[PDB]
Amino acid sequence: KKLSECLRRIGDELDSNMELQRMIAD
Amino acid sequence: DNREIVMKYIHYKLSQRGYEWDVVHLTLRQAGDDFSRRYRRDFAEMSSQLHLTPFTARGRFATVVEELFRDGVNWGRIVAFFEFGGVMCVESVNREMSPLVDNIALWMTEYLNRHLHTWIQDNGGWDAFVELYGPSM
Repeated sequence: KKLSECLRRIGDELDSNMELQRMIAD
Repeated sequence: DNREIVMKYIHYKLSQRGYEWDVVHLTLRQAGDDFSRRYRRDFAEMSSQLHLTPFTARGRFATVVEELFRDGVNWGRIVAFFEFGGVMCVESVNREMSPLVDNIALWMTEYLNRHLHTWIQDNGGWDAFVELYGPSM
């Protein structure tokens, strides 16, 4: 695997998760 | 300022493995551990993917960091940027290259003010992030 791709996937998964945790909190 | 953010995250990460070294901080300590969890879920600690040497680290760091934002920026990708740098500092110490830590932080600081500062402002700044992540703590 590639460290940068690993970082992106997780990086994105985390972005998605907080945009969602944010939607909820409204 | 952005350099302080880098300092406190590096200090924070280093502490997290028992190594000393001389709000946006708390939120950022949170997101990184959050990231940490998710990262260690599908893969093994990234210290294993890091092959470091004194005169190869800056380039390596650069290469990876550019492949990250190569096509866009989002806070997730930035917390990742943070985790990456810190993991390099922990690996450094562990590989008997403690001096580098100070360099890695500078590299980060520069990269932040040079290549991400625009997105940050354009996208709400740090308070924006502190507010997005708010509900995840």
